Amino acid sequence: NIFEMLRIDEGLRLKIYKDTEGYYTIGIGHLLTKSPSLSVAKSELDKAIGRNSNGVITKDEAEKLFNQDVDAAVRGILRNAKLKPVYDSLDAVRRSALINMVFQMGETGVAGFTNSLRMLQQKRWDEAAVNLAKSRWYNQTPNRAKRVIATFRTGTWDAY
Amino acid sequence: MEILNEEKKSKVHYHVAAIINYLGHCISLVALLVAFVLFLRARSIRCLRNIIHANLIAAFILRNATWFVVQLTMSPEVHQSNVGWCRLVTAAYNYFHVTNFFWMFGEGCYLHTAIVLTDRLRAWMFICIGWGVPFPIIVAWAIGKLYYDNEKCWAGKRPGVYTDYIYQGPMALVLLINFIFLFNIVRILMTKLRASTTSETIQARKAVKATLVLLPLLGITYMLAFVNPGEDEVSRVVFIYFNAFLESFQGFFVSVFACFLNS
Ligand SMILES: CCCCN(CC1CC1)c1nc(C)nc2c(-c3c(OC)cc(Br)cc3OC)c(C)nn12
Ligand SMILES: CCCCCCCC/C=C/CCCCCCCC(=O)O
Ligand SMILES: CCCCCCCC/C=C/CCCCCCCC(=O)O
Ligand SMILES: CCCCCCCC/C=C/CCCCCCCC(=O)O
Repeated sequence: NIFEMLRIDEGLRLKIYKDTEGYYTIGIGHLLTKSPSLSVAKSELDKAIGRNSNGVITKDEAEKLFNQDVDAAVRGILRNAKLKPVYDSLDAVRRSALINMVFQMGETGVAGFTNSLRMLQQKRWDEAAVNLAKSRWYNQTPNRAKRVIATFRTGTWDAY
Repeated sequence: MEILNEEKKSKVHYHVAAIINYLGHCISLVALLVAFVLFLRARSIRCLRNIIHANLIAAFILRNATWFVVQLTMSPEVHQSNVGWCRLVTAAYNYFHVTNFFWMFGEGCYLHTAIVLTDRLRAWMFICIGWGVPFPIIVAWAIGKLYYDNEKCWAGKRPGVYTDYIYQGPMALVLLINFIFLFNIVRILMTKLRASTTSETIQARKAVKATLVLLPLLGITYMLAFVNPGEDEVSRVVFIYFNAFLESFQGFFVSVFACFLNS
């Protein structure tokens, strides 16, 4: 379910591409190398994919990269003293919504939602939802934000 | 003489088959209605997989309700008249028949995806495959019936025309793909997930077992439509009664299947 959640509100690419800043990337936003040479880009790739060298990957391949990035993200969540305790207190669905926010704005971006985070840890989900919505975030990607917020409010996958 | 009394006897056994066929369809339709409202009541109606079940049930309700209307076109006067409402009834019935195959394929696609990839948005894909793709297929078939076989309320059997392959070929093809799905699900369940107990694994072995039970029940029905029964009195009567019981309780079996996977 979490793979389909992020596929939905971020997208999925199967051949290596350069991002807005010019680095080599693939899958659901997995950066491969800031090295400008494609040599290092495809090299680091097969070292990761450990498959027959190529620039196209498997839908299967994307999910294995995606799972690496989910790990790195949870590692960063537990290292952050404003995020650790909220995460530890949440069910599996609501944890997924928190990982979603971290993919979009990073750990320090999410730590800034201090009121909302205390709502969530107080399992007080109605009024958390109104806080999350008075923000520049909600205003800039309002479809993604509504889906993530509804997932906090209900604890179900119903919105995806 | 003795021919006529042999003709009257058959009328009895045909009239008995007809009674089995009306009875089964009434029982099936009530069973699907009961199963439908049960699904609609649960809060679990918002999970993707229960959206799929309820649309599957709906598709079978429409086909089984339409069967009754079809019976009113099997009148010889109506059948030969090829009146307009008569062809529209036949097309609606075949459309619903195609949606029954495509929603079962929808079930197979979801089960294969649920064990390989970790709801209201994703549903539109299944709605599009189950209700959507059959619509142009039936239109295509109706254009065919118009220019090459415009008779008998489009429910004729005429040797040499293959106009019905236009909608029967797609049916066999999605069945063929569901067979590939099933081998890989079994393959995956028995190698990689042999020791697993994710929630979607338990519920997946339940599906595979139920699918293996249902598949022969429903399969006999479709293979018998190819047998020539034979002229033995015992052979005919049994062929006619076994077929009428299996065809007419199909809706019943499916409602049992669907409710089982609710657990
Ligand atoms: C009722 C109108 C058509 C029903 N029907 C024909 C029956 C005679 C064989 C059917 N059509 C189609 C496309 N798939 C199926 C399945 C099926 C499956 O079959 C290999 C594999 C998987 Br994985 C899931 C499956 O269903 C959840 C079953 C049990 N029946 N079935
Ligand atoms: C919630 C359960 C209650 C549902 C009640 C609705 C029942 C729907 C039944 C429809 C049957 C259609 C009529 C078939 C009668 C055939 C009899 C005959 O022709 O001899
Ligand atoms: C003046 C009487 C002429 C005889 C008319 C007899 C036919 C009357 C019509 C019967 C069926 C009415 C329309 C049914 C269409 C249903 C379409 C559908 O359910 O798919
Ligand atoms: C609950 C959603 C149900 C969706 C139903 C929508 C489509 C129903 C269609 C019924 C009839 C299909 C046959 C159309 C053939 C058109 C050509 C013709 O008959 O002249």
